[PDB]
Amino acid sequence: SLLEFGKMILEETGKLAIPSYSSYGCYCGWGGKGTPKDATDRCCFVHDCCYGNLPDCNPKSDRYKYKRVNGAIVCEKGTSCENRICECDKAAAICFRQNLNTYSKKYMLYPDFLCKGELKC
Ligand SMILES: O=C(O)Cc1c[nH]c2ccccc12
Repeated sequence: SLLEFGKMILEETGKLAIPSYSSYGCYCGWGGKGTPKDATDRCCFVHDCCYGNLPDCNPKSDRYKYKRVNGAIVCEKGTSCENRICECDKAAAICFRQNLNTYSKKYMLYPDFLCKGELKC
């Protein structure tokens, strides 16, 4: 679920999902179009594609379980949708962590009209 993803993001990065990743660039927090602005935005692009891979799942609301084995996120077994959603979220959270070094506040609340053109998953 969105709230669990948000908790995972905070755990990984020390930033609050809202507002740090809820309106960032072209793909974080609402997705759509455009060339992703930076590596963090590319995490969101891929995450959006990942959810797009699951047309008959409900990633915003369906809850999954995960644990930590040392630092590492381990998605625990639920329904197939839950497992797949968890893997999407885990990847995005890791990606955000890997790209924290280039995160830029100037991309928070990024205006939609600067995001143009379809980029295929
Ligand atoms: O529902 C959405 O697509 C947007 C959304 C609402 N609150 C959020 C918190 C963190 C990340 C995305 C969202």
